[PDB]
Parts: sequence; C-alpha cells; structure tokens
Amino acid sequence: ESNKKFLPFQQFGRDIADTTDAVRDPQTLEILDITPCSFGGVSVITPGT
Amino acid sequence: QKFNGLTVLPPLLTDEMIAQYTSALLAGTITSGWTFGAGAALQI
Ligand SMILES: *[C@@H]1O[C@H](CO)[C@@H](O)[C@H](O)[C@H]1NC(C)=O
Repeated sequence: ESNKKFLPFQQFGRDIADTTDAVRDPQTLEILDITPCSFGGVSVITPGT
Repeated sequence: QKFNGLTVLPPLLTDEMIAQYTSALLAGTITSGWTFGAGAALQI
C-alpha cells in the first residue's frame, strides 16, 4: 500500500525510464506499490587452492 | 533502475577514510615541509 494518490481515470504509474511502479486494484480502488523481488550476485572468497 | 538487473557497488575507501588521508598530508606539510615525503618527518 502506497502513499501515492492519483486521478480517478488513471490506472497505473510509470517513472522516468517508463517502468511500471504503481498500480490500481480494479475492485478496491487502492494504489499499490511495485518493487522487484530480491536479486544479487554470489561471490566466493578463497585463499587459493 | 533496480528493476532490470542494474546495481551500484560501493567504493572500498569511504569518505571519512579519504578525509583522514588528506588531513595527514596537510599536517605533514605544515609541520615538516618536504621531508616527510622522503623519509621521516623532521620538524621545522
Ligand atoms: C466490486 O464489488 C465489490 C464487492 O465485493 C465491492 O466492494 C466493490 O466496491 C465493487 N467495485 C466497483 C463497483 O467498482
């Protein structure tokens, strides 16, 4: 649930690079946020074999 | 930009580590002249 509120004809939101980052539920007219699920790299520290 | 696989990695020296390096170069010049960059700091 977001602290954004927009005009009643708008359905979803976009940002500076045109990524969808907010959406309206078509039954309860609430504004949800969208964040990505967690990703990253895996790095292995070795002292040498 | 985190949506599409882009990340930013942090630097190895922080900003307080770089400020500690520049204040040690300043104190060596004000108290020793050019001697601390050639050996031991000799006050003058
Ligand atoms: C859709 O129906 C639900 C009933 O569970 C209601 O709460 C909601 O306000 C309705 N949305 C409309 C009419 O846009």
